[PDB]
Amino acid sequence: NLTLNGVLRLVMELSGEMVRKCDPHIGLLHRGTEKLIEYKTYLQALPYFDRLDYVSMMCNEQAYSLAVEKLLNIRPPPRAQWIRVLFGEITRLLNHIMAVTTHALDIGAMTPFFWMFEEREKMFEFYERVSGARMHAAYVRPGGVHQDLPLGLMDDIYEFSKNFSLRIDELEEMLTNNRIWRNRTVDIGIVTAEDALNYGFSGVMLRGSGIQWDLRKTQPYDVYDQVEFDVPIGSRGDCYDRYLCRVEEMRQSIRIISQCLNKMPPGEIKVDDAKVSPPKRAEMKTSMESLIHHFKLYTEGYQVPPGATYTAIEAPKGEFGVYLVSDGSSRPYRCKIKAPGFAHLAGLDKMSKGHMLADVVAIIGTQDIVFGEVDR
Amino acid sequence: ASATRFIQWLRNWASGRDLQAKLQLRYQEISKRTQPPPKLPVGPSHKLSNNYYCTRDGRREAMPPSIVMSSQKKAVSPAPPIKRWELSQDEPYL
Amino acid sequence: QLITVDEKLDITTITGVPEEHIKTRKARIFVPARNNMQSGVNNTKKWKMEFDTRERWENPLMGWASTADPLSNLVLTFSTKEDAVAFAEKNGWSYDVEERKVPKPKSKSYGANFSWNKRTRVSTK
Amino acid sequence: GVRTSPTGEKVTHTGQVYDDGDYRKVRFVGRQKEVNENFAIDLIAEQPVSQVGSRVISCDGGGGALGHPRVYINLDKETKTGTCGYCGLQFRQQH
Amino acid sequence: LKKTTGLVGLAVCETPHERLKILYTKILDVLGHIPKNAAYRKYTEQITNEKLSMVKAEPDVKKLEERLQGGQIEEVILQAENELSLARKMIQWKPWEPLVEEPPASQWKWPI
Amino acid sequence: SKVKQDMPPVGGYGPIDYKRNLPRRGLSGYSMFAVGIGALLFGYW
Amino acid sequence: TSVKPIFSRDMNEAKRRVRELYRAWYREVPNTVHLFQLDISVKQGRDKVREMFKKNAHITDPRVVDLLVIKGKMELEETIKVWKQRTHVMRFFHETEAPRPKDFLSKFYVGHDP
Amino acid sequence: TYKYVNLREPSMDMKSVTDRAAQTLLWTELIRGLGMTLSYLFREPATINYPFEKGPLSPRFRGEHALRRYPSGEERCIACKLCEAVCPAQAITIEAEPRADGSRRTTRYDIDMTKCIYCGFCQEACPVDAIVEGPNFEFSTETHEELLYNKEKLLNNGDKWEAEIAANIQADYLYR
Amino acid sequence: LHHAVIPHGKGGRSSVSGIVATVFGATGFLGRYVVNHLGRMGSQVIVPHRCEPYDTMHLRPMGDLGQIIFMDWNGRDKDSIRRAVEHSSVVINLVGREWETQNFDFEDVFVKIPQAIAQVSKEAGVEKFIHISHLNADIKSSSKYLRSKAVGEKEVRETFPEATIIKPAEIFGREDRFLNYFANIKTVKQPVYIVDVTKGIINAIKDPDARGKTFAFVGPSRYLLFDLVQYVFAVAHRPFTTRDKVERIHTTDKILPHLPGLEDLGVEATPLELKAIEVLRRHRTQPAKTIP
Amino acid sequence: GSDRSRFLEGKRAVEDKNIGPLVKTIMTRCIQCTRCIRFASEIAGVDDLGTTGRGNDMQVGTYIEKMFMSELSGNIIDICPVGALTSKPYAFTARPWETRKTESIDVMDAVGSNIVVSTRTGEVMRILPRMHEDINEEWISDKTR
Amino acid sequence: RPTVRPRNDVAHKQLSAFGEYVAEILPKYVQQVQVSCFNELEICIHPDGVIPVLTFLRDHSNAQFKSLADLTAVDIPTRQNRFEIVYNLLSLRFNSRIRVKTYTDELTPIESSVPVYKAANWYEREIWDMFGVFFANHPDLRRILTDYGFEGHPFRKDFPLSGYVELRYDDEVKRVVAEPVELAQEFRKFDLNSPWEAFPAYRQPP
Ligand SMILES: CCCCCCCCCCCCCCCCCC(=O)OC[C@H](COP(=O)(O)OCCN)OC(=O)CCCCCCCCCCCCCCCCC
Ligand SMILES: NC(=O)C1=CN([C@@H]2O[C@H](COP(=O)(O)OP(=O)(O)OC[C@H]3O[C@@H](n4cnc5c(N)ncnc54)[C@H](OP(=O)(O)O)[C@@H]3O)[C@@H](O)[C@H]2O)C=CC1
Ligand code: SF4
Ligand code: SF4
Ligand code: SF4
Ligand code: SF4
Ligand SMILES: [K+]
Ligand SMILES: [Zn+2]
Repeated sequence: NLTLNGVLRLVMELSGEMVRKCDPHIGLLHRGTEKLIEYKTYLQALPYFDRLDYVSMMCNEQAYSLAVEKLLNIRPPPRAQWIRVLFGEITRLLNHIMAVTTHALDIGAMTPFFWMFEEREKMFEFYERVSGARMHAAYVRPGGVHQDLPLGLMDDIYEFSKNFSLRIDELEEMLTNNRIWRNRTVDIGIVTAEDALNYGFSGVMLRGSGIQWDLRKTQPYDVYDQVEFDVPIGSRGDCYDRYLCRVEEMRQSIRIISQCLNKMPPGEIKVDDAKVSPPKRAEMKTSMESLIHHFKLYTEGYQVPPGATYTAIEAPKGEFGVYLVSDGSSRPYRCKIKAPGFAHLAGLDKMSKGHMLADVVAIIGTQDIVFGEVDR
Repeated sequence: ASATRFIQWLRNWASGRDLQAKLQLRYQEISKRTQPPPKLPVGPSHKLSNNYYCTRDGRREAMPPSIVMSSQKKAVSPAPPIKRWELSQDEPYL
Repeated sequence: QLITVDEKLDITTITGVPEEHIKTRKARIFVPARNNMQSGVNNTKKWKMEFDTRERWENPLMGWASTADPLSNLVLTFSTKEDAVAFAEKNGWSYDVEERKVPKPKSKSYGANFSWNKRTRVSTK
Repeated sequence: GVRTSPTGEKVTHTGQVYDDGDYRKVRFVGRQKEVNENFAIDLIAEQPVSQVGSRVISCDGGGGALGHPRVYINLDKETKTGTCGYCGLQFRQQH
Repeated sequence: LKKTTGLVGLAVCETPHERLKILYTKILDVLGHIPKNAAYRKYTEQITNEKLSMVKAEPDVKKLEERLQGGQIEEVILQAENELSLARKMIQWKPWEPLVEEPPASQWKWPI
Repeated sequence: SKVKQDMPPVGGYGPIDYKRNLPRRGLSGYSMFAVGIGALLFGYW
Repeated sequence: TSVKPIFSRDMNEAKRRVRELYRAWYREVPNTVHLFQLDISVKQGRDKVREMFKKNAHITDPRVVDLLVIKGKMELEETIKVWKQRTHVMRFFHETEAPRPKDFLSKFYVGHDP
Repeated sequence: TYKYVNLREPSMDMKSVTDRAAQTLLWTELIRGLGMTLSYLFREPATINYPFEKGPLSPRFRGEHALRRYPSGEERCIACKLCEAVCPAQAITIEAEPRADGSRRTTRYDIDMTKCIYCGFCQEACPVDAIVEGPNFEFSTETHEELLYNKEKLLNNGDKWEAEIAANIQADYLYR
Repeated sequence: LHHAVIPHGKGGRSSVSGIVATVFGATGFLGRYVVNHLGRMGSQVIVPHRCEPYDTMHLRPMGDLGQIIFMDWNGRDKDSIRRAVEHSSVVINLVGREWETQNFDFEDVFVKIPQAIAQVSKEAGVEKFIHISHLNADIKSSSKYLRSKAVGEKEVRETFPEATIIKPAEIFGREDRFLNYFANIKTVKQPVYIVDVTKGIINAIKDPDARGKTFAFVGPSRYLLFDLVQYVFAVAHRPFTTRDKVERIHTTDKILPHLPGLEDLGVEATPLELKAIEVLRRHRTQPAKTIP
Repeated sequence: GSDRSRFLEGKRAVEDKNIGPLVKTIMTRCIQCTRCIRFASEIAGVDDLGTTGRGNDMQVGTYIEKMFMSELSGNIIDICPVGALTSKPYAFTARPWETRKTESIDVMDAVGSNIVVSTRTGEVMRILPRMHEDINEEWISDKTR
Repeated sequence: RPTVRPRNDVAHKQLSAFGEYVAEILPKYVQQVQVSCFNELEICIHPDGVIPVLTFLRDHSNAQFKSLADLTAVDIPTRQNRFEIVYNLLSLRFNSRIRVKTYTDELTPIESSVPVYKAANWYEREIWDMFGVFFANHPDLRRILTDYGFEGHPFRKDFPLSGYVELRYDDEVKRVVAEPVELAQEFRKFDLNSPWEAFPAYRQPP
């Protein structure tokens, strides 16, 4: 048995070509985020969530914002909810492009990465236009969103959306029916429905095995109950089916984005409660109450009533949640981050039994692992 | 958009698609980089009367947890069983 | 099954704290004084544990305040003085406890502002 | 209002300058000491006093919502002018 | 008989009705070793008997699934096996007994 | 003046495709084999 | 004073685990010096191991001893399996830390720390 | 609602079996993949000619920080320290005292640009639009020390970039 | 003490040692150790260099932000020396070459350049001056290297009378041209470890009684050159250069009892046997007999 | 309080009074609570502070130009609930959230007044009283302050 | 009321009823059951009940909490048992969530729940690493996040934010070395809490 030895350290035992054991050594990107958050106000801690699954930035923001809003006992205004679903699905497109094409590039198919990253670049423009940052927008906040959409943005999202399904088609032409791609993915990393549940899998790791579960359907948040879309379900629980689910989820994301653009309502973008959301700058500069509340929100921050909540969303990589403990002050007492990739990577050894070394690359790819969220 | 007719035919035939209808590169259809100024609306708390904060104060309606048992009949489930999902009628099978 | 252990609870050897920052420190257990700039008393409810202040020096490059004390910012919160004392004991920190200061009840009377023959009569309102 | 010291080092608008025996000025050898030459204290002093016909004037720094929080300045004293606490503009009640 | 359950690793059952009668009978047999006044026995007998009645009173599998509300009939069989496994463990744990130990006075107080 | 913020056009946006579109191309297996074998027989001759 | 044990039910059983751990560490040092290409002698490696055990000699709680052994075993696993790198093994020897003064006068001269 | 991605039964009629045999032997689906990459060979590339051409940005873009002035030249910053308080990275260090004319002004305003996360919270928190993130993103340096900005550097950035900064604020302040 | 140079901290990277040092020859063998020990305790180090900045890159991680400052200089340009030293409290001269070049002979590196550094340092008011000479420096040596070291050693003592002069034996270490020299191939040698020499230099900066003195840094053991070379081959697991270099290697290491040594600066000499493998391990593809 | 304003008029503005080198007055901030007046008359035994005028234009001050120099004068800074009365030496130097509080003792006399030493980044920024009912109840002398 | 989060009384009753259900069936271990105002059910149990209570919730037909969403710890130094162990479970069958909480101190092991949920494996390693809680009968208990040889448990409230040692490359020894931590700029502690009570509903009796 020959023993071999973000970034990952894999310690593997091989008997010839077959993997006999796979022991991931992580922590190479552990940055004590959860401890750092204890020294921040609730607003100050928000940018940390952009830097967890740093491919799905506003979905992490949404998860944290929903948790804080739950403890605050407030709700964001309807237009903020529609924006949040709109950019949640744009973010799912960003993640699935990264997941699928880097999964392809890791096993030799390097060209789809280039075609689809020109699409990622255009979606980075949508983030930059609403928030001024291409990635770590810090746009979705407890109470709603920071700023309203600039005029002319939705028109450009429509133009991008109108053409995207053709880009997905070109990706499928390269991979879906390719016998080499199928040879690398079909019957690779088979996981049973009961094993997936007990190992704590979520998202596509569950649906690839036929489990009919999606938090946007079963436990909806924001305005997801107001949009129509289908949940892709796998039949073999292998890498190829999880690849197909991700491709089909991109198509359903465009379907949801189309409804968000048409059903976007008017109104304010953050909760009209200046004890939570800061007032408009013009109000801050004219009204005594508004200036006081601006001063206090940006120094002490709002206090959150004491309590604890586990809050989860259907992030692009699976169930992403926070167990957020408030002690009544303006700084969280404890923030545990549930990263879907933590449980998924914990199951690499189980998934890789009876496979060869080159399949371990495929299995890591089908799990969709970003070590920002695994290590936190 | 500048491709000659022959090149358009060639890359259309090679891909099997009408690529010219859905070009990846953006041209004049994008929004102008200068826009008229907005005038954003105000929320529902922007009123001069009938607007006391104690009637719209979410944080102060939060309560400590309800204790149902402390160390100081039909069976139930945590919620009704989940309903079977329905197959899509838009496209049941890929 | 439960075993019987009679020794004092001590965890100094399994907490990973370097020896210098256990034996040479002095924890202060106290209820923070009300900030006299404000009348609110909500920051005087809980017991605190802080450590002895140590050197801060000016960084040559920027003039920032540098430190070598790893405990300079550490402040723990406790519901009672007993809890704070217990925590210090098992961690091996020597400590001082200051008894809570309570404002004693005053005898207030608006009508005394207008006394007929006492000095409590106010000359202005 | 930038001036040099006896060593020739420019004094900043905050009054900073390394004295003769300070080794730290070695950092500037072969390079330069960044100094902003537009001293705000001198620029504001060049602004004329605004003559107004009321006891109380308001200042928002100009530009409306692009200025500072709007404050009201009392002009009852003739000994001096009323100065905005935010932008430094001065006002005087006429006669 | 359906071609697949749709769940990887969950095989189709050829005779689900007789499999469920055997399991539900086994569960009721094990629950007899639990004290009569333990809530686990009373509740588990109640639900087990409700499911057993539906199994005997409905010969069509898909009509039966609609009544059990447990997903695929193969999922209901697996759940019966899970309950039977649990019931056996409950006899060793005896959770119907009084609370082993009270917590310290402020163990569950929050905020501090 | 009138409220002005980003909104969809009156009547909404035009339809957006999303469904997989991989068109059918090529000849049947029979014809493809027939061309291949016909090329072989011409080459032999 | 009744508590749940970790492994040992009293100090005699805890001390047996300590001696087994010491034997495992003592025998592993020659391999560690070779595999990690250390510039210390085997004697130095074993002297360091003995030092680390000795500083914990005063413990009388079998639970604390149990945890010390648990952590000692994990440290040995990281070394034997070469999860550690050379830098991790050499961190026991503080080769770049100039000695801190110990007597009162030397500490008085350099700073305020006790 | 759900759909199946891969639940289909291949037809076993001889015409279909031979279709799959031709695909296996003639590599037809591999040929189809060649066509897609060929069609890209003749597409115009998406590359832009940097640094002669630049990627588009919006007025909201968060770039290099700068301290601003009023039109008269007086500093906008009044040493309120709201930026320093909100800064998620503690990248801001401020000291202040009464100026010679009695004005409330800073004597130190440092931003450690290698602590900063370019989040823009400081410019949201500022009540007088004094500290902003400007449009410049091309300020990489050769040494770490060059990215430790003091007040002189930040004021110089404001004087250097104000022409652009003011126009960007003009285009976005009604969204704030 | 000027307020800026009062020591602060706990002697680590972010501390303030109060030393402001100009190190000439910092980009060489001895310089990299000297600069490291200065930056370890938070000293301000000025590094005048003649070479490409690319060749000074290994020095940058040795100090906290701002503590290592680089300057151009020319050995023949006194104005460039004045720029480098006029803010320092100590000047350390490690300039030297083991060979001569068309542009610099031994009289330049070991006499003219050290004398110019010493003179400008004297004029600029530098309090302390540390000059590295050689144990075997001698105006009657067969080595032009060692004759120049004697002439320059005298001119520094005359020009900057308070200079601390250090006379090391052959220095061995990872980057040495001694143990490595043998591995790349009558006389008694007393080689000294590089870290010992570095610590001696650092302690000379602090010790006030070191001013105006001359030290000889030697190792703990004396070896016959044959027995030493034999040991090197054994350690390197190997079966067992200019004319001036050969003369130096064959010059017996002087025994100067009257001079203070490493023990007079609080430094314990490191035996060759402890550190030889560290230097010679990379050369791989019975302790040497010592004179009593 | 509420979270917004419905006040659509212009605001009062009040001229400042000079009462010495220790207490800065920005009297537009005054909320007319009369704590300073009562403290001065009752605790310090000095009847130099009062209210002049009537109604919305009622103003707190000395009427005439006059310094409020008492060995206890600095305490009106602490009791003033707003920034109407502030410490002149302390002005603009720090914000409360950033200071570290060291509870200590005053040595400017033999009363042993209990105090808090506000420090920031290794520098003493101000001195505040610390309540000790049996000593300094919650006051300190101007020298201690 | 547009800005106030709406209540859901139907879910509050269901969860309350299931809370009593669980406590009636496992009286040996359940110490407290509560439902939060945003409708989350928490079972507080004696640490002995971990395996029986989790097994019941996974396997019982009216529970079927087949998924372990998260397992973490909270350090509360004022408590005799400073570590609170939190299990967040998900039931797909009943579309419901539940939280189970127990407690331990520095020297008291908790039974590993890997036998109930294989997902628990790495979570318990993380709790061991970050909090120093020992889990008994774990198939492979060792650090997972911290550096090799790291001393202490960083997520404890009394562990300093910046730790005790920092790394750098040292040229003399030609390797990365660890040294006591010194900071060019100390982290600036902020005292942000208002001295005025915010939430009367949570006021603690004096
Ligand atoms: C009168 C009777 C006359 C008698 C003679 C009649 C003879 C005619 C009938 C014979 C026709 C046979 C064609 C021979 C070509 C080889 C066929 C072949 O080997 O295909 C099978 C192979 C693997 O296929 P696979 O999907 O993995 O499944 C099979 C194993 N289970 O598939 C592969 O090899 C895949 C190759 C992977 C590499 C792909 C990269 C190449 C793609 C572009 C190639 C373009 C073609 C180049 C043309 C040549 C240029 C000079
Ligand atoms: N190493 C030994 O065995 C012993 C050495 N010494 C003395 O110690 C000192 C340093 O030893 P070592 O560090 O080994 O010598 P190195 O040759 O390793 O380094 C010599 C230094 O001198 C600089 N230098 C050489 N010539 C010139 C010049 N013409 N102008 C400017 N700078 C120059 C080099 O800079 P660049 O990189 O630009 O060439 C280099 O930094 C020397 O004086 C040497 O004689 C004494 C006894 C024993
Ligand atoms: S952009 Fe964010 S991190 Fe940077 S200085 Fe401003 S508030 Fe701090
Ligand atoms: S930049 Fe703005 S927020 Fe920061 S101190 Fe100055 S005025 Fe206050
Ligand atoms: S204490 Fe302050 S607010 Fe009250 S009356 Fe005096 S100056 Fe006005
Ligand atoms: S801080 Fe208080 S006193 Fe000062 S302006 Fe604001 S509300 Fe008025
Ligand atoms: K005041
Ligand atoms: Zn103004």
